[PDB]
Amino acid sequence: GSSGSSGHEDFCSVCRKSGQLLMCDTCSRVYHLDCLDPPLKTIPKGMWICPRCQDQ
Ligand SMILES: [Zn+2]
Ligand SMILES: [Zn+2]
Repeated sequence: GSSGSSGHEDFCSVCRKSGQLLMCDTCSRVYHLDCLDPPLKTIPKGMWICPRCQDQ
């Protein structure tokens, strides 16, 4: 067989769809650009961090 495992996900953690997803520079989670909190639009310049990390 095979491990069949990966470090980071490959699906939105809000709507769960296919396509390009953002990556966090800390944890191992992915979030769309419109499915954020707060929501995003363009490429968030500078070290970006998901709202799940900044929060407890
Ligand atoms: Zn989404
Ligand atoms: Zn994170």
